This record gives sequence, C-alpha cells and structure tokens, in this order.
Amino acid sequence: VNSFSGYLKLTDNVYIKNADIVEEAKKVKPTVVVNAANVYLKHGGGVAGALNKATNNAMQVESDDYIATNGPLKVGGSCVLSGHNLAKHCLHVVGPNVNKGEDIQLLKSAYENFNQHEVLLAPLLSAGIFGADPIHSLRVCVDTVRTNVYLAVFDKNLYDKLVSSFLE
Ligand SMILES: Cc1ccc2[nH]c(C(=O)O)cc2c1
Repeated sequence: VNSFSGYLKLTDNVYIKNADIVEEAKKVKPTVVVNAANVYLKHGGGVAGALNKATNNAMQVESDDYIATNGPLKVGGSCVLSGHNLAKHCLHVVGPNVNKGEDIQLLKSAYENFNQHEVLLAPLLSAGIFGADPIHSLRVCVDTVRTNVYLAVFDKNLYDKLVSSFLE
C-alpha cells in the first residue's frame, strides 16, 4: 500500500521522518524496505538486527540459505530477497563500513541500488555500526537517488541535526 504519513519532503524525491523503521514498515506496508546489510547478510546487529527480529528470524534463515549457494555481496552492492511480513521485497544494501576501513566513496554505489525501485522505505546508509557521518550520507542520498525514498531516523537528536543541516 506504500501509505507513508507525516514525512518531511526534503527534495522532489527524498522524504524524512523521525520514526522506527520497523514500526514504519508495519504501518506503511511498503513494496520495498531497505536493509543496512553487510556482505555476508548476517543480521545480528544494527538496523539489520531490528528488521530480522521483526521477521521472527525468517530474514536470517533465508539469508543463510542464499549466501551458502550464491556467495557474498560486494560493498556498495545489493540483492533483493523477501520482505517477509515487513514489505513485498527487502533490498539488502551494503554501505561502506568506515569503522572497519572501507572506502566512504562506495556510499554512492550503495545508494545507486535504490534507483531500481520506484518507492522505498530506508534507513540512512552507513550510519550506526557502519560509522559514516550521517550528514554526509543524507547528501549522497539526495545527490544519487532519483526514485522516491522515505528515510526513517529513530534518534530524535540526529533527526533534528539532519533536518537543520539540510535546510542551511
Ligand atoms: C508487507 C507487504 C506485502 C506484500 C506487498 N505487496 C505490495 C505491492 O506493492 O504490491 C506491498 C506489499 C507489502
């Protein structure tokens, strides 16, 4: 149904809301939720752990089956697997983990995976355990994504800093 409500429109195609991505998925019933994935689709932490828990581990079981046959993703890459109870599809997208020395330049490749989907519910890529500057990630999102992206930021203080930064 893609019933996004209460978003702030930043650009013609980028929207943001102070919200929990799991509660947004349940409310909105998106066609596609983006996972903040790692290359082995091991969803023990970060947004990936929250999504997986909300699928009662179905996302991890599917991901383990996928990886054993298909091999890992690349940093900046993606795959499309089931959205389970959260969405029709899950676009697993690997942003660079700058806490572990990966190239922040790959955040552009990471966001280019969104352009194959008309509308997405998504987290800010490379935030949290991936260690990237969120203000930078929002800029790369706005510069790179052409399709409609609805970003969910749960931390209110970070949300407020992102909106204040974007309106400068
Ligand atoms: C949760 C869920 C499941 C199946 C779904 N299909 C669609 C669609 O856009 O056709 C959205 C959606 C959301």
